Amino acid sequence: EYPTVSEIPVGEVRLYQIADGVWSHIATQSFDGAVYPSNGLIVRDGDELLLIDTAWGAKNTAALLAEIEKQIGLPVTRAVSTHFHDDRVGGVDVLRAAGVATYASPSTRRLAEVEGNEIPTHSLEGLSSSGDAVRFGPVELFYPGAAHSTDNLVVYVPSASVLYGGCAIYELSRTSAGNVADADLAEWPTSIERIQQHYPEAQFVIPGHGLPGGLDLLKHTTNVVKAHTN
Ligand SMILES: O=C(O)c1cccc2c1C(=O)N(Cc1c(F)cccc1Cl)C2
Ligand SMILES: [Zn+2]
Ligand SMILES: [Zn+2]
Repeated sequence: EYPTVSEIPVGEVRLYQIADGVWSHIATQSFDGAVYPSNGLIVRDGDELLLIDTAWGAKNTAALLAEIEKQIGLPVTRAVSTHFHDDRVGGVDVLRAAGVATYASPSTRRLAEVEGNEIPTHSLEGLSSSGDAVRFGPVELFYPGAAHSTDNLVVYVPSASVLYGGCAIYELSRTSAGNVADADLAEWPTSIERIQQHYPEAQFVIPGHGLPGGLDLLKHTTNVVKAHTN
């Protein structure tokens, strides 16, 4: 069973096998007077691992690295953060200290700095216009356009048909819009249309927070966003 928020103490990290060579990582953090769960991705990259997103802070990200070593035992050599919020970049300094080369788009890096969050080291080229895609080892990085944030990226693992939607995609049980302070509500449905057009064969869809599903999460998110606007 996919681990839920009440099952993970703050400071612990779980790994969940999605497909051969693909895991999600699940952590929890104090936020908005509560504790929330948060997902990232781990993808086998030959003899190394590619990490998608931190585990929401330095302490959790240290626990993530320890759990990866215990359960997988291959080195994390690169990480990509999919937008500038702290659930995506908080912990990049720990990753760097562990030998991980950390990456994000130039926009994400600038936005993180202004927000006071940690800053991935390296800039990803080729992702500045909506619909841009680039290969990054065993994944494709895709910029669908503004949605939950202006900089949000999605990640596709072609060998496993896994679409990591990040925070632009809501889990099914989230039926009202969450944090829209950094969102583009008018563009978000169109950005989801771009994701659907690009990845119609996705078999697993991972949201930034909560339970994985399938491509049904895309239409669900569109419906939630539009209901907020209407
Ligand atoms: O999108 C959501 O509604 C959502 C749901 C669960 C958890 C989070 C968000 C969200 O927007 N986070 C960003 C954030 C923030 F906005 C302010 C301070 C710190 C941070 Cl990590 C965290
Ligand atoms: Zn966010
Ligand atoms: Zn988020």
